[PDB]
Amino acid sequence: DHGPDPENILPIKGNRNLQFIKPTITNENILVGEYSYYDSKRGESFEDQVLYHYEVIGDKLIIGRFCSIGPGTTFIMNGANHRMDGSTYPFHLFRMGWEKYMPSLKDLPLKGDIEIGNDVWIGRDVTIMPGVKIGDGAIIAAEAVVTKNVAPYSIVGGNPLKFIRKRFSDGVIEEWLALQWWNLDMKIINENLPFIINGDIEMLKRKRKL
Amino acid sequence: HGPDPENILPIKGNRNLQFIKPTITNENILVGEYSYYDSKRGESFEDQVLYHYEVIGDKLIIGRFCSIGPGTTFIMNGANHRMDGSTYPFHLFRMGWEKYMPSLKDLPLKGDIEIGNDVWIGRDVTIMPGVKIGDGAIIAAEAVVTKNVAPYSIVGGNPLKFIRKRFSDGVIEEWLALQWWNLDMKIINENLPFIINGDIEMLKRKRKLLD
Amino acid sequence: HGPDPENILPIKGNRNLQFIKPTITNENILVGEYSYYDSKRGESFEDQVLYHYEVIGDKLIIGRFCSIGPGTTFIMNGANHRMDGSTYPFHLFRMGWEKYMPSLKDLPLKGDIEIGNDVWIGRDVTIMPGVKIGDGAIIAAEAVVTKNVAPYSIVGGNPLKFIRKRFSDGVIEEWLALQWWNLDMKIINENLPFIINGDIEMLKRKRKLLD
Ligand SMILES: CC(=O)SCCNC(=O)CCNC(=O)[C@H](O)C(C)(C)COP(=O)(O)OP(=O)(O)OC[C@H]1O[C@@H](n2cnc3c(N)ncnc32)[C@H](O)[C@@H]1OP(=O)(O)O
Ligand SMILES: CC(=O)SCCNC(=O)CCNC(=O)[C@H](O)C(C)(C)COP(=O)(O)OP(=O)(O)OC[C@H]1O[C@@H](n2cnc3c(N)ncnc32)[C@H](O)[C@@H]1OP(=O)(O)O
Ligand SMILES: CC(=O)SCCNC(=O)CCNC(=O)[C@H](O)C(C)(C)COP(=O)(O)OP(=O)(O)OC[C@H]1O[C@@H](n2cnc3c(N)ncnc32)[C@H](O)[C@@H]1OP(=O)(O)O
Ligand SMILES: [Cl-]
Ligand SMILES: [Cl-]
Ligand code: NA
Repeated sequence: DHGPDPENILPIKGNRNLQFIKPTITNENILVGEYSYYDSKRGESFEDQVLYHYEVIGDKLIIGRFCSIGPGTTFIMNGANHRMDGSTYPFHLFRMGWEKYMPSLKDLPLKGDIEIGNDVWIGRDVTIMPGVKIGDGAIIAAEAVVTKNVAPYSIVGGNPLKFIRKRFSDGVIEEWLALQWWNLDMKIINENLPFIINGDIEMLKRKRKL
Repeated sequence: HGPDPENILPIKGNRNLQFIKPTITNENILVGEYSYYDSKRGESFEDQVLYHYEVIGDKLIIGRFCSIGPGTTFIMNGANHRMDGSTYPFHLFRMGWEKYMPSLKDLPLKGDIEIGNDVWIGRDVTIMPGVKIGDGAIIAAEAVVTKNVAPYSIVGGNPLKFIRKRFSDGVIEEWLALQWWNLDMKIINENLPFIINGDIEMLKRKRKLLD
Repeated sequence: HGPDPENILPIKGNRNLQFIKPTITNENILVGEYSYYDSKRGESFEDQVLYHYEVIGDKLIIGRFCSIGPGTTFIMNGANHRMDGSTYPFHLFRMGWEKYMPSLKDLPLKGDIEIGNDVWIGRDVTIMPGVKIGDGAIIAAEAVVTKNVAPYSIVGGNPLKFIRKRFSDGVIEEWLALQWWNLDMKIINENLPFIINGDIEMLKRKRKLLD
């Protein structure tokens, strides 16, 4: 039964910055898998990096397992976008008679949920824009502004987002996607950790036989 | 009808969102009514204006009904070093080096930052010296504005990239001719439904011009 | 004449601008005289050097007379994860996982960060591992330096883009042959007017004189 307790908020002794995300969550519509961590700058909670997240819009932030999320990473949800049909000025916010110009959901340029897969490495000070989907095993370069979807096992960076490269061949990627090591039982993961780390996919497929 | 533009904190229970105009204390900054800054921590809009020096005499001008996102910063002309030879600012250190004080003519001055009306500036935008941003423009979050921005266009990136024009050229000229932001508030209130949904055709009719 | 390069705070009223070299307490950080960091709040230059681990042994090297803007950060080689398989750093959590501590040969190490002399680094610049920046370069504000920078060039953006060369190739070669930053301070002072106003012809005649 090796490995840390995923219910541990601070799984590293002496370290007051790095947090397992899941057991810190208190707000709704934030769904984060076990072992995924946030390496905070100064002890701030992961939740406070999630911005413009309003119940009435009801968009969700979804993050898988074994993700590495760097310090200062922020998640921009759908509340951040104004109506763009005419004036972008949010008259309704100021009330005093203007509250009747409250936008309907259909009026807003909603983009849907932010969905981050498993085993994703997000660099320092990354900004994630509304509705973005990030595939399994992707790597987001430091200081990136993720303005569009990211394919699984690809490396991207920049502002706006640029494609850097695929981590592996298309065939190897499909093998990792078929395997889904993150969904294996922890006992199986533990026994297979050397191959998960060194990327020996062919070996994992053999252990795959049972 | 509508809020008081002289009220610093026009949203009940909100201590971050400020009407900018009544917070201005400095010369060489002009901001139009109803334009607001949604601060991160309650910092003032003036705290976001950097390298702005009286001796340089550059100005920051912002129109009416602008939306300015958290952490937006305005870089004025004091930020640039002399570039004819070494960029090192010897004069700062005195002890004999003060006689190398630069002339304003020796500096790469870019002029005023001028932002139009009904402009929406995203979170954490950086605006570089001498930039002009036209009416109705939209600046994407985290953008670094390094060149002028055409009216009613959307832009973003570092360096700044053109994303798209919001409307057709003909429509844009209609908005620029209309200038609803300069109308009396009584007339604005009457036309708010169309100002908001962009029914420029109704707005034209409602104006009742010498057609 | 000029300030004492051992003075941490060489400007009288100023609590933010620090000469870097005398503040350095760490190993593997080598910074030349007169190079300064104009801090945001008051932090130290070393606070801006991140993921710098003795076990990696990489070095941050900065020449003389560099101007480093506020919020500039230096990302050392400790910031990169192993990329052969999962990027997840199991070893950090121990409880049995300490066995999987990665070795140096399994890491994507990029080498030392090396910044030349007379380099101007703008506000809020990020410097990635293994980057080399040549003498006299200028790094635009908010840039993310993702690759090497030629001497006497201007670059900016995220990722980094080439803007332009500061001078003609012939002039750049003359500045590089000159290396004024390496001359004795008596000679520096004597030639400060020409170093500052970019009179490279004069500097060249002066150099030929005592060669
Ligand atoms: C959760 C945590 O604990 S996170 C911890 C904190 N650590 C970090 O933030 C570090 C994150 N790491 C990075 O950003 C790294 O630089 C990585 C992942 C991009 C390294 O990728 P590598 O493949 O090793 O980069 P490499 O140096 O080969 O560059 C690859 C290409 O992309 C370009 N590139 C590099 N960085 C960027 C970028 N940020 N944006 C766009 N392109 C970039 C390079 O120029 C190169 O292209 P070229 O060959 O055409 O020039
Ligand atoms: C004052 C206040 O209250 S501010 C409140 C805080 N809110 C904010 O900061 C949010 C501001 N909004 C944004 O930045 C949004 O992303 C907007 C305005 C750019 C949305 O633009 P949309 O028209 O919806 O564009 P959409 O998302 O479809 O993308 C359009 C293009 O822009 C590209 N794009 C998106 N973001 C950027 C960017 N930041 N830089 C460059 N290009 C971008 C997209 O890739 C797409 O290009 P493509 O079709 O070639 O891929
Ligand atoms: C240590 C200290 O004390 S630092 C103090 C803080 N000061 C700073 O941070 C300011 C540093 N200065 C800058 O960033 C300046 O904008 C400079 C040095 C890049 C300007 O260089 P310049 O040659 O003046 O000017 P210029 O303004 O002419 O622009 C030339 C090109 O650069 C482009 N450009 C400007 N900024 C950027 C940028 N940040 N990234 C990429 N391109 C840029 C411009 O668009 C233009 O390109 P184009 O011709 O393709 O349109
Ligand atoms: Cl300032
Ligand atoms: Cl001007
Ligand atoms: Na860019």
